[PDB]
Amino acid sequence: GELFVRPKLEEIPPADQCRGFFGPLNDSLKFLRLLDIKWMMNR
Amino acid sequence: SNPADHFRPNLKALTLYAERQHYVDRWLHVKERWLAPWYLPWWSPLFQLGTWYSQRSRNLFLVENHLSYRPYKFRRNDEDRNNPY
Amino acid sequence: LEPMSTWYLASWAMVWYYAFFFWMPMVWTDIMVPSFVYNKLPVIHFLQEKRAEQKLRRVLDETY
Amino acid sequence: LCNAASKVQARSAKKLAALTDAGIQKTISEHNANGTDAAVSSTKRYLAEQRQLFHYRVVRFFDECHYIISGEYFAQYTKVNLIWDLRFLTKLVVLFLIGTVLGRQSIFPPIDPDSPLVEALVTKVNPNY
Amino acid sequence: YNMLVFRDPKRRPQLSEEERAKVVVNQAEWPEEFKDFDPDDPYKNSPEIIKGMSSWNLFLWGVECAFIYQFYELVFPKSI
Amino acid sequence: VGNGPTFSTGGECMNTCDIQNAFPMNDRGVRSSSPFQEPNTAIYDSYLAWTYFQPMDVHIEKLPAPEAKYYQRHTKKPWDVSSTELTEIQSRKKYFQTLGYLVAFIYLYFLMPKEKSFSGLSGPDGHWIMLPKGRPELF
Amino acid sequence: VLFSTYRSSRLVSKEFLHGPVMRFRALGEYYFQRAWNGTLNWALPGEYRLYAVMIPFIYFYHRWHNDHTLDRDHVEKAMIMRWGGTLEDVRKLSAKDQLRVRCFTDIEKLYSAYGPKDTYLQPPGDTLPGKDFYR
Amino acid sequence: VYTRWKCDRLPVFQLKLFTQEYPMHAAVGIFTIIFLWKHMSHCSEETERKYGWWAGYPYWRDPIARRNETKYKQMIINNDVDITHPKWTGCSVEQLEELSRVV
Amino acid sequence: MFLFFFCDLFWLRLLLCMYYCVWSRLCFIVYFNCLMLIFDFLLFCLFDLYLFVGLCLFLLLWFMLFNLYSLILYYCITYLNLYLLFCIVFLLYIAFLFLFCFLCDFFLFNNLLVGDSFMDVFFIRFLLCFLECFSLLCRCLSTFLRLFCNLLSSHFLLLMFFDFFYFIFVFFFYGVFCYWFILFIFVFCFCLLFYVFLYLLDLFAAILQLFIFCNMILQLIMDFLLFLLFV
Amino acid sequence: YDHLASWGKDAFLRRLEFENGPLRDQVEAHTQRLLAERAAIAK
Amino acid sequence: MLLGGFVPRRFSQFNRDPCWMFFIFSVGFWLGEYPAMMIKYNARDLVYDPHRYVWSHHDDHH
Ligand SMILES: CCCCCCCCCCCCCCCCCC(=O)OC[C@H](COP(=O)([O-])OCC(O)COP(=O)([O-])OC[C@@H](COC(=O)CCCCCCCCCCCCCCCCC)OC(=O)CCCCCCCCCCCCCCCCC)OC(=O)CCCCCCCCCCCCCCCCC
Ligand SMILES: CCCCCCCCCCCCCCCCCC(=O)OC[C@H](COP(=O)([O-])OCC(O)COP(=O)([O-])OC[C@@H](COC(=O)CCCCCCCCCCCCCCCCC)OC(=O)CCCCCCCCCCCCCCCCC)OC(=O)CCCCCCCCCCCCCCCCC
Ligand SMILES: CCCCCCCCCCCCCCCCCC(=O)OC[C@H](COP(=O)([O-])OCC(O)COP(=O)([O-])OC[C@@H](COC(=O)CCCCCCCCCCCCCCCCC)OC(=O)CCCCCCCCCCCCCCCCC)OC(=O)CCCCCCCCCCCCCCCCC
Ligand SMILES: CCCCCCCCCCCCCCCCCC(=O)OC[C@H](COP(=O)([O-])OCC(O)COP(=O)([O-])OC[C@@H](COC(=O)CCCCCCCCCCCCCCCCC)OC(=O)CCCCCCCCCCCCCCCCC)OC(=O)CCCCCCCCCCCCCCCCC
Ligand SMILES: CCCCCCCCCCCCCCCCCC(=O)OC[C@H](COP(=O)([O-])OCC[N+](C)(C)C)OC(=O)CCCCCCCCCCCCCCCCC
Ligand SMILES: CCCCCCCCCCCCCCCCCC(=O)OC[C@H](COP(=O)([O-])OCC[N+](C)(C)C)OC(=O)CCCCCCCCCCCCCCCCC
Ligand SMILES: CCCCCCCC/C=C/CCCCCCCC(=O)OC[C@H](COP(=O)(O)OCCN)OC(=O)CCCCCCC/C=C/CCCCCCCC
Ligand SMILES: CCCCCCCC/C=C\CCCCCCCC(=O)O[C@H](COC(=O)CCCCCCC/C=C/CCCCCCCC)COP(=O)(O)OCCN
Repeated sequence: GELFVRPKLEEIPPADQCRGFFGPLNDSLKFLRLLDIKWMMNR
Repeated sequence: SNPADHFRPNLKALTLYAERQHYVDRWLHVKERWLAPWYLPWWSPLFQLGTWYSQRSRNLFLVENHLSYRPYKFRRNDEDRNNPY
Repeated sequence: LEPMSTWYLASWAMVWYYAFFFWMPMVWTDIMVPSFVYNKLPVIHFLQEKRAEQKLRRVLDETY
Repeated sequence: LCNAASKVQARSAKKLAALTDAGIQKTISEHNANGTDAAVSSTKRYLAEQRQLFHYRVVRFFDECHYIISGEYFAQYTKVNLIWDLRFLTKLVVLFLIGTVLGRQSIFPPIDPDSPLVEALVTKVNPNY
Repeated sequence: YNMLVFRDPKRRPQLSEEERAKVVVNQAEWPEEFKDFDPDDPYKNSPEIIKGMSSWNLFLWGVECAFIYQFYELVFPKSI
Repeated sequence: VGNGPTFSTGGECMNTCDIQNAFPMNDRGVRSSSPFQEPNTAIYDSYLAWTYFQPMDVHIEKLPAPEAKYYQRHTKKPWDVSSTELTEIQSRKKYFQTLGYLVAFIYLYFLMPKEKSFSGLSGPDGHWIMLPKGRPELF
Repeated sequence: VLFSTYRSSRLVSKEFLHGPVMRFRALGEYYFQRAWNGTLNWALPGEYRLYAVMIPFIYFYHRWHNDHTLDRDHVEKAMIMRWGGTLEDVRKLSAKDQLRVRCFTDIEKLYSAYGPKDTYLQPPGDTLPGKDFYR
Repeated sequence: VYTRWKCDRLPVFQLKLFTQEYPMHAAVGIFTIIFLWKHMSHCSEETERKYGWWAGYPYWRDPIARRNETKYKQMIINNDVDITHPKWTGCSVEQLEELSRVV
Repeated sequence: MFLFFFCDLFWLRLLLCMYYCVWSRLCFIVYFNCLMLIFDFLLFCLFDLYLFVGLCLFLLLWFMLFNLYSLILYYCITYLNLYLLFCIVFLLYIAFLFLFCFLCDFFLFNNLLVGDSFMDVFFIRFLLCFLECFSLLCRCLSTFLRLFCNLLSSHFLLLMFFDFFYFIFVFFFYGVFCYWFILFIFVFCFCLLFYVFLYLLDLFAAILQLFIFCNMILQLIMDFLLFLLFV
Repeated sequence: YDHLASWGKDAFLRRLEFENGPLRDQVEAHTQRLLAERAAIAK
Repeated sequence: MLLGGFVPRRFSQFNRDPCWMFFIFSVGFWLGEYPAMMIKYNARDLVYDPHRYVWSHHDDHH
């Protein structure tokens, strides 16, 4: 529809804010980010 | 039935038949004749375009190991569902 | 129904493929582009007349 | 049953008044004044003229035959004459076919006794027809 | 008027009533084909393409051709 | 006056078309059917309106012939083909194409038999092609 | 160098067959190059007389082809199947008999879905030959 | 001035049209043509009998059998095929002669 | 198997050669929208958005020469086959789709993921993306199916009605000379009315179907066009 | 268009020349007067 | 597009243009072929084929 402008480096939220299937995969669960498809979709 | 028969091409002139084996072999002979000369090296893109895909497809056919039976492509009768032969 | 058939589909489709690859260029060069050029002619004539009048007007306006 | 009759009469009267032919209007007025029928008078005049022109037709036929036989007709032959002759040929063919059908008094040829179609005649639903 | 889906084109008037009223009509200058010209019947006096060939004659010619087409095999049948 | 055609219109009314300004308007208020100035242009009303121009005998003050220097441009190139020459070429080509199509139409609809007849009295039943020849080792 | 890619490389003179070509173009242009002959996508012209001439001609030649090339096959099949199953058997009949058979086929065509069904369904007790007559 | 449609001859314009104007469409069309002739270019004898004839298959002369007979006769005569070979018959020549004398 | 046959356009080809050896203006186009994609001025597209005009015009001419003239009795629609129409629509639709895909701009497909960030990505947005990707191919299939079915149904109806009219006209006209003549005249008038109505309906429907056929292709093209604003 | 001269003018072409020729004003006046008279008679 | 051309006002005027002359000839053929079929196919001497029950298209298509 309309033109798409890529976000700036400062406009991209941090990875820790993203949520997985059950909950955020923060510290001690970072390596589970690779396996959680929903977390990757949300990211 | 009769109304359905109105929906056919009205200018059919001639029908020719040819076996897949025969014209495939003739095409291969033509391809060999044109790709044989020395002035067309095997590493040229033209030669590989002519040969590689055909080789790959034939290899895929040879490697096939299917648990089901594929009826012959050119049977005399392929309209009977309960007779694959 | 032959419209639902496939036993001579390739030869049947050759009619469309011949129309697309061999007859469309002839219709393109002989019928379509000529008609659209004919449609173009009047507006281009009008605009070029206006451009010539503009040139003459500018020629006159620079005199003093 | 009466309104329809009145409407038809009115329509035909309007159409009769509409025509702008001096001769037709004059004849209609004269016959209306005298109370006679114009159409029947026209028919009688036509038949009288045709009765008096029979030998004119014969003379014209012989003159036309001489004109055709002498070759003068083909000397000035044009495309219009070709069109007329094609029309003439078509009428001749259709008349020959109609004459054959009337002569045998049947649309189709009659079936011979030795033909295998005799059964069809025997198994007619209505022998009267 | 119409003949089936074919409608007779009609020329749009271009003169105003004031200008039109001042026009003097002189049919003596008109062609013989168009005298007492009627928009509802402009071809009433138009000449025939072939003298003596009526529309009914052509219609009947077609009817006779159809009869020949359907009846020729009844008089001159042919074998398979 | 003659019976020849004029600048093509496409069946369009120029008083309501999208390029109407390109067509001059005369005193009567009817836009021309062509880029030229037309005194007797008219509009006819069928299901759709269409503009018509009737050729007529009219005298126009003819400016004298200029010199060839001021209107001739000798920039012709080998690829260039003029519209007159193109019309000639296309006329001849279409004449021959029309004759060929006429012969094809007559043969197709009046002489060519349909293949695979039930009785076998007309048309071919088909046959095999590309059969091997002189290859005993093939069998 | 062998053949030119440009249409300007002429193969004939400008005056070759000028007369016949001009007659052909006169035939084409007289009715088509007119203001009221505005086509719809080049297929439907505006001139009424083009319809009046071309619809009958198209129907006529299509009908001739259908009657003499397409329906003839069905007619011959009916004749062969109903009178012996062989062409020689049909030819053993006379032209009049063949005419009768072909006209009955025409009757069947004209009824089609609305005619009586006794033309192809044998009523019980009918004495005419059945399907196993020639078998 | 130069234009492809007016200056080039028809074959040249055809190549230009399908190479610099509609190359993807030409590619897809060629793809589909290859597919059709690879998978939709065969018809069995039974299919021909069911649907291959305008008025129906004329069993009373069996044109398919005649066509195949001509095909096989031509192949045998041209390729010098010995149809009496044991592989075709499944038995030796002497056994074939014995069968001929028996029947 | 190789069948040799000919199209039913040879007379029309002859007429085209006769009547188009000289130039003529074209002012009426069945699908005019292929020529006017942009309606707001100062908007322009870097994509070749007018590439479809030539194919559209040729397709309209071809389909009109076949479908419109098929109303004449015994005229044959030579291409009337389901899979042949599938091939035609496949060519056009897949060619344009591959033109957009060869662009190698993945952001062009961002709009396939329907919805906003509020909607759950896996259970709502992804399923909508699946359905939309399915809907593109279904649009291709529906286009060709609609074109095939409309022609087939219209001509079946015409054939059946013509057969009925022939039957009653030939085998029941004698009632004009009988005492039940009014019934036959009523039936005959009804048949004439239905005849005219069917012909008008088919004439309108053929052109409408061609319009819709071209509109589907142009809609495919328009779904992926992006317009810049002149400054 | 000399090659068309032999064809002449048909009825429709003659009508167009008559209505749109130098006598166009007279024909227009006559036609409009006749139509007005017929409309008045109809009412 | 049905924009214009010669349009006969009534039957009698069809002979004022060659194209409409051909049209009225064709209309004559069209309408006159029906009476011919009435006469031919409702004839008294028309007889159904005795072997009509030997074979029918209904057998073949079934
Ligand atoms: C199998 C073999 C069998 C063989 C059997 C034997 C064969 C015969 C052998 C000889 C026998 C002895 C001789 C007998 C001769 C009799 C005839 C005779 O002399 O005639 C002269 C006689 C006039 O003589 P006249 O009185 O001295 O005349 C004085 C002037 O000369 C007057 O001059 P004119 O200027 O008036 O000239 C014109 C005049 C003279 O024209 C003629 O001479 C005509 C031709 C004469 C011969 C006719 C023979 C008829 C025999 C039967 C039919 C055979 C086919 C005939 C084909 C004719 C084609 C034109 O025209 C007419 O006569 C017109 C008649 C038709 C009138 C039409 C009006 C219809 C109105 C309907 C309105 C309905 C509204 C309902 C509303 C309801 C609301 C609830 O005319 C007639 O008798 C006319 C008879 C017409 C009968 C037609 C019947 C057709 C079939 C029924 C209709 C079916 C279709 C339509 C149905 C529609 C639904 C309702
Ligand atoms: C400066 C010199 C002055 C000399 C003055 C001389 C004056 C006197 C006259 C001289 C004598 C006459 C000269 C010829 C006149 C021809 C007619 C004419 O005037 O035309 C107008 C025009 C006159 O020339 P121009 O206007 O001055 O210049 C033309 C432009 O420069 C360029 O034109 P364009 O590019 O715009 O268009 C050319 C062409 C487009 O270009 C081509 O078509 C050329 C390429 C075509 C190739 C087709 C074959 C491909 C096969 C596959 C590939 C095979 C590869 C094999 C490899 C090796 C294998 C070992 O356009 C067309 O196709 C449309 C026109 C078609 C004409 C209609 C043809 C049929 C007429 C039938 C009438 C009779 C019916 C039957 C009657 C029966 C009665 C009972 O000529 C042409 O347009 C040329 C047409 C050429 C068509 C060739 C078609 C050949 C088809 C048969 C092939 C047979 C192969 C057999 C192989 C067997 C193997 C077993
Ligand atoms: C001397 C010529 C060059 C010699 C060779 C040179 C060196 C090699 C060149 C490149 C070879 C490519 C190899 C394959 C690459 C991948 C594609 C693929 O899968 O291919 C499958 C298969 C090849 O098989 P393969 O993979 O090599 O291995 C064999 C397998 O065992 C088979 O397994 P299968 O199950 O796939 O087998 C089924 C069947 C499957 O076969 C097919 O599906 C055949 C499809 C043909 C496609 C044609 C493409 C061009 C279309 C142009 C537009 C036409 C529009 C419609 C016109 C209709 C009316 C004519 O395969 C065959 O039997 C192959 C036979 C191929 C014969 C090709 C003959 C072309 C004739 C063109 C006629 C044009 C007439 C225009 C007249 C106009 C006049 C104005 O088909 C093709 O590759 C077809 C395209 C071949 C193009 C060859 C080069 C250009 C054409 C040169 C000859 C021109 C003759 C003109 C005669 C004019 C007479 C008037
Ligand atoms: C064994 C029996 C024989 C058969 C052998 C066959 C071998 C097959 C090999 C295997 C092939 C496998 C694949 C087959 C797939 C088929 C698919 C198919 O049919 O699709 C439907 C599809 C239907 O297309 P369409 O929409 O009908 O349009 C195509 C039409 O051709 C119309 O389209 P168009 O109008 O757009 O075309 C352009 C047209 C533009 O318009 C024109 O040029 C107008 C003319 C049109 C001609 C073409 C139409 C043909 C009409 C029917 C036949 C006409 C009468 C023939 C009379 C025969 C009498 C026995 O220009 C031309 O046609 C250029 C050629 C012009 C020739 C002019 C010759 C003039 C000679 C003058 C001589 C004067 C001598 C004077 C001496 C004086 C001495 C004192 O067909 C095609 O697309 C073409 C399929 C062709 C595939 C290639 C086949 C291989 C080549 C075979 C050539 C055989 C030559 C030897 C025959 C000898 C007699 C027995
Ligand atoms: C009565 C039954 C009715 C059934 C009706 C069923 C529907 C029929 C519909 C027919 C009409 C519509 C057809 C639309 C088109 C369909 C297209 C399609 O599916 O075709 C697929 C088919 C697939 O081909 P294939 O079937 O030969 O696949 C080979 C795969 N093996 C070897 C494993 C068997 O495509 C073709 O037929 C064309 C193949 C040649 C052209 C492409 C060559 C390049 C390939 C690139 C990848 C591989 C090589 C490496 C890269 C390149 C290196 C140089
Ligand atoms: C833009 C809109 C265009 C609308 C055009 C409207 C045309 C109106 C036609 C009125 C009736 C015409 C009757 C013709 C009779 C012919 C003789 C005959 O027997 O026919 C009977 C035939 C069939 O009648 P039938 O079915 O009763 O036949 C009976 C025959 N038996 C019993 C054996 C089965 O009539 C028709 O089929 C006529 C249908 C016409 C429908 C309109 C077609 C329009 C599309 C084609 C346009 C062509 C223009 C080409 C111009 C040049 C192009 C470059
Ligand atoms: C390149 C050939 C090299 C070998 C020598 C072969 C000579 C064979 C004898 C030829 C005698 C007749 C020649 C007639 C004139 C030919 C003129 C010509 O080539 O015109 C091409 C002209 C097309 O013209 P345009 O495309 O418009 O463009 C032309 C200008 N750019 O083609 C035609 O019209 C066809 C003319 C064919 C003539 C015959 C050609 C024969 C060629 C044979 C080569 C093979 C070797 C033969 C050896 C013969 C030994 C006895
Ligand atoms: C040599 C001919 C003489 C002509 C004289 C005709 C006089 C007839 C007067 C009575 C007619 C009505 C009779 C009513 C019953 C008819 C039944 C019927 O169909 O009869 C057929 C005869 O029918 C025909 O062959 C003719 C049918 C109708 C012919 C129509 C004639 C032309 C009509 C032109 C129409 C054009 C438009 C005009 C409109 C005007 C009216 C609205 C024979 O019947 P069977 O032998 O028992 O059955 C055969 C099946 N085994």
